[PDB]
Amino acid sequence: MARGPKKHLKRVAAPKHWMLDKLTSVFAPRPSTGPHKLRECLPLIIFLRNKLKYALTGDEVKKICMQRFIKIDGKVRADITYPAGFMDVISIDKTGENFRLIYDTKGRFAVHRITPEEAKYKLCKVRKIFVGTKGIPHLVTHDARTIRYPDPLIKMNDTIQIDLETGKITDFIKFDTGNLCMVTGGANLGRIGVITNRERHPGSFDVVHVKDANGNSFATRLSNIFVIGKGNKPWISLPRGKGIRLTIAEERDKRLAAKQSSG
Amino acid sequence: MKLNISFPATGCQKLIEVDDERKLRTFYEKRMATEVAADALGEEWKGYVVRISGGNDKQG
Amino acid sequence: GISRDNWHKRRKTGGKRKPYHKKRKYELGRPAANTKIGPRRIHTVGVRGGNKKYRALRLDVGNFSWGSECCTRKTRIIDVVYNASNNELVRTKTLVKNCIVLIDSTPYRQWYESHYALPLGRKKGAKLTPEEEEILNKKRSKKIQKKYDERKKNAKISSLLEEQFQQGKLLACIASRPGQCGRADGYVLEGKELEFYLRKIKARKG
RNA sequence: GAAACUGCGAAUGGCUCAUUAAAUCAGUUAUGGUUCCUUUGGUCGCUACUUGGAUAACUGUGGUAAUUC
RNA sequence: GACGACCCAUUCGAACGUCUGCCCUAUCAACUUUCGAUGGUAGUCGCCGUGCCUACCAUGGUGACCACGGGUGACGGGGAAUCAGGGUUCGAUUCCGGAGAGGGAGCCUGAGAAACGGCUACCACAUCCAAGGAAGGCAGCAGGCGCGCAAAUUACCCACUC
RNA sequence: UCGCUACUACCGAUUGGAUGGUUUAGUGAGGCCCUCGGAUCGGCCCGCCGGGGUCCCUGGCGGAGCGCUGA
Ligand SMILES: [Mg+2]
Ligand SMILES: [Mg+2]
Ligand SMILES: [Mg+2]
Ligand SMILES: [Mg+2]
Ligand SMILES: [Mg+2]
Ligand SMILES: [Mg+2]
Ligand SMILES: [Mg+2]
Ligand SMILES: [Mg+2]
Ligand SMILES: [Mg+2]
Ligand SMILES: [Mg+2]
Ligand SMILES: [Mg+2]
Ligand SMILES: [Mg+2]
Ligand SMILES: [Mg+2]
Ligand SMILES: [Mg+2]
Ligand SMILES: [Mg+2]
Ligand SMILES: [Mg+2]
Ligand SMILES: [Mg+2]
Ligand SMILES: [Mg+2]
Ligand SMILES: [Mg+2]
Ligand SMILES: [Mg+2]
Ligand SMILES: [Mg+2]
Ligand SMILES: [Mg+2]
Ligand SMILES: [Mg+2]
Ligand SMILES: [Mg+2]
Ligand SMILES: [Mg+2]
Ligand SMILES: [Mg+2]
Ligand SMILES: [Mg+2]
Ligand SMILES: [Mg+2]
Ligand SMILES: [Mg+2]
Ligand SMILES: [Mg+2]
Ligand SMILES: [Mg+2]
Ligand SMILES: [Mg+2]
Ligand SMILES: [Mg+2]
Ligand SMILES: [Mg+2]
Ligand SMILES: [Mg+2]
Ligand SMILES: [Mg+2]
Ligand SMILES: [Mg+2]
Ligand SMILES: [Mg+2]
Ligand SMILES: [Mg+2]
Ligand SMILES: [Mg+2]
Ligand SMILES: [Mg+2]
Ligand SMILES: [Mg+2]
Ligand SMILES: [Mg+2]
Ligand SMILES: [Mg+2]
Ligand SMILES: [Mg+2]
Ligand SMILES: [Mg+2]
Ligand SMILES: [Mg+2]
Ligand SMILES: [Mg+2]
Ligand SMILES: [Mg+2]
Repeated sequence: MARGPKKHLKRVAAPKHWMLDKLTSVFAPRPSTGPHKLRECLPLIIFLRNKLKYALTGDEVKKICMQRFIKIDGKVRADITYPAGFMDVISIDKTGENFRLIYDTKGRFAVHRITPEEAKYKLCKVRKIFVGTKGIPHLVTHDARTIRYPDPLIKMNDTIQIDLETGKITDFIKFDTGNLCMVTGGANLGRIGVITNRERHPGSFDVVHVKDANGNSFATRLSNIFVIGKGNKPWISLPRGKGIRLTIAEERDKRLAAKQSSG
Repeated sequence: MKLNISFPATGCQKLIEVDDERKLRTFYEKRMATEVAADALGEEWKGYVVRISGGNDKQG
Repeated sequence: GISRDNWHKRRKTGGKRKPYHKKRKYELGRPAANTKIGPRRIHTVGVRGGNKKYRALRLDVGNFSWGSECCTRKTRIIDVVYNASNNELVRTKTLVKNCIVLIDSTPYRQWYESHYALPLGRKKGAKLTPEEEEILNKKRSKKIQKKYDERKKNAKISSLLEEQFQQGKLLACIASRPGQCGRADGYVLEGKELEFYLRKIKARKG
């Protein structure tokens, strides 16, 4: 039977970009309900023992999190399967280090340490616009936040830079032809380039083009574009190799020349 | 049949037993929460009136 | 129980389908309300996801509106006359949406009088004299034409309507499912609907 | 801090393949035709220095051969 | 800070619906309908769309491009065996979807069930008795009878995944 | 063709037997809904006692319509 919501998640059926093994055991953490979709999230448990190696078994994650050390967007989260996701800024005070969840160019999250004078603001993508009771205009971002009284020029698909202690958006980039963008869905995942186009098929999945810093172009769907810069100048810091998605015939050459077989 | 007499004043009780159905006719063909004088119960109960509060069956 | 499933009945081609599962709960039926007329009797039912739902039996009063004058007043409901779907609901006086009813029409008279300072359907001049004429004619001189001439050129209640008040019963149409909102609201007949239903009532019954 | 009232969960998980041929199922799309425990963010101003009666555990008397009576 | 709470959004879903896709059978050629069959108008009901159901009205809808009836040692798919190229046969079975707890039926509580490690009744079984009454559901894990050519221990532990 | 021995299916008096499913006619447990019903348990209206105040308000005991009202 299914008569209600499920609550376990099998290890094989889990998302691929979690990069889980196969022979530990039958289950996977099953992210809890949150602001980020179940396939797009990264639970806090998978970030501390599969990536940062800080813990070793699930109980060590539970007793790291209980001591109130970890902060997800300023607030102090105690749930180990909390669904962190794209544009969230984990902070570990007791160590003095910070991170930004951004897709690496193979289409998966990777650790990306940032300077503590940067981990005070995060970007959000506008999803909806509506006028509440008494005539107040609202906003909905990709991570479920609701901003009341936003500027009357910010529209859908735009990006806004908020603060983590107030909300209260500060800057906003407008979606049009010429601005930077990072792609967050499908085949082209974690690539960067100027938008350069947008076609519009009314009633079905408008399509968007892009263009890398090496001529490479790659279409996508508009609901997968995420503007991160005014133009050619990304606001937030970037991972190494900057979304350039080199082919395997190049990846082999760099592996051979660097001879990165040790340290 | 036996009886389970109770006194809500001081909080005491006693399980008494009778057999002469003569001293049982005061109850027969009556309902619960009814009150009845215990004058036929014996010499010791004269100005005694008690309320029937239910009980059990044969088989319990 | 009773159910509103699609799968119990046959497809375009005229061929049967064999049963696919036991009746689910989300296909649930429940029986008719059949609102009668009388002193209020509203029950409630718990529906999918909490969400009280008020079933109405034995209603009496309705918040009817008068579109031309923008009036609306809690009014007693007198009777049902015509039912546009099944006729044996007027023989048993069950009160459902888009029924046709007679109401009491008194508060509309009171509003019209006090607002336009004029008389509606009356019989004589004897009853109006002992009282309520102290409202039609006033102390006022300033005001009494400064506004009551703004109420002139406008008091032209239609003939079909004016002929009704002389009995004190108005034709009205329900616009709410009593069995799902507990209330029996609606509007009062104007214009061409009036002629339609006058014809229909005079035609079928009697 | 036993017990007991209260809250929550028990609708996930596990097992099997009898039924069932436009059904189930797959890819594709739509809810502008609906509901949603929980999580996340909004929203929280048209006798009062604090009201009512009544139950369990506990004490005591019990019934039936027998029951989580 | 813990808790509770109205509504809105978000999340995990759920539900209904569109297009295309199926094994064998003509010794199944016409089927469907006041016991709703296709459609219209108004309602009932329901979480919402809807002959979903009632009242009146029309006489329609499907078929040689195989309808409708029958059979399947038929649960569907991701897949498995063999394989020059094309193909043939298998898929109860660890992932996803569905359906069911002896057979049929009805419902309580809840956000969520037509739930059976929940309740009520009939059918078939079966246990206890002081003959008044009471109690039951291994297609969970072990184990036993039966059936058959055909399938393991009535062990240990929450240390790992959750 | 006739005659022998083994095996396979066919027709058929019995109007075979059993099993399962259909189905007109009649009955129909149990739950839900509705219209009733009212076992029983309360509260406010009249005395005596204790508190306040000028007979009333509280708490208790008893009794009269138990009148009304609630579950
Ligand atoms: Mg299950
Ligand atoms: Mg089931
Ligand atoms: Mg979880
Ligand atoms: Mg709700
Ligand atoms: Mg409990
Ligand atoms: Mg619960
Ligand atoms: Mg079935
Ligand atoms: Mg068939
Ligand atoms: Mg068939
Ligand atoms: Mg289809
Ligand atoms: Mg699908
Ligand atoms: Mg489909
Ligand atoms: Mg909870
Ligand atoms: Mg909240
Ligand atoms: Mg219709
Ligand atoms: Mg309709
Ligand atoms: Mg025909
Ligand atoms: Mg034809
Ligand atoms: Mg067929
Ligand atoms: Mg198969
Ligand atoms: Mg089968
Ligand atoms: Mg091959
Ligand atoms: Mg299979
Ligand atoms: Mg089988
Ligand atoms: Mg098996
Ligand atoms: Mg399965
Ligand atoms: Mg599905
Ligand atoms: Mg069995
Ligand atoms: Mg609940
Ligand atoms: Mg059941
Ligand atoms: Mg179960
Ligand atoms: Mg039970
Ligand atoms: Mg039983
Ligand atoms: Mg069992
Ligand atoms: Mg077993
Ligand atoms: Mg054997
Ligand atoms: Mg074997
Ligand atoms: Mg064996
Ligand atoms: Mg464990
Ligand atoms: Mg022979
Ligand atoms: Mg022979
Ligand atoms: Mg034969
Ligand atoms: Mg037979
Ligand atoms: Mg028969
Ligand atoms: Mg019947
Ligand atoms: Mg009955
Ligand atoms: Mg009945
Ligand atoms: Mg009643
Ligand atoms: Mg009553």
